[PDB]
Amino acid sequence: LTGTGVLESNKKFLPFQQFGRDIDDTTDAVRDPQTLEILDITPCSFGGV
Amino acid sequence: YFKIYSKHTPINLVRDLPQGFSALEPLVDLPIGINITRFQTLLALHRS
Ligand SMILES: *[C@@H]1O[C@H](CO)[C@@H](O)[C@H](O)[C@H]1NC(C)=O
Repeated sequence: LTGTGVLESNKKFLPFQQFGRDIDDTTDAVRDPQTLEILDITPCSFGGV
Repeated sequence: YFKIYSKHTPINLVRDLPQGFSALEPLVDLPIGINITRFQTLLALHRS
């Protein structure tokens, strides 16, 4: 799974659950392998100039 | 793939299924790759 964003979260993931999805269906959180921690994925700052 | 989903619920109803909602969590995913059309329940006898 490839992507760009800033990686702590307070979302209580269930043991089967690995990643998380927002209303838009874009991934918002992921569970990292090796360490099993849950990292919140927030999109990098963008906007109009 | 054989997907088994499970949920354990404490109930106190005597005879039938309680009326309510409980979402089943996924328990295991098995890569068995076989044809299944029939199934059997396994029980335990009580002997005295
Ligand atoms: C390797 O990953 C598994 C699960 O992906 C984890 O249980 C284990 O602790 C990891 N080992 C190391 C040395 O990171």
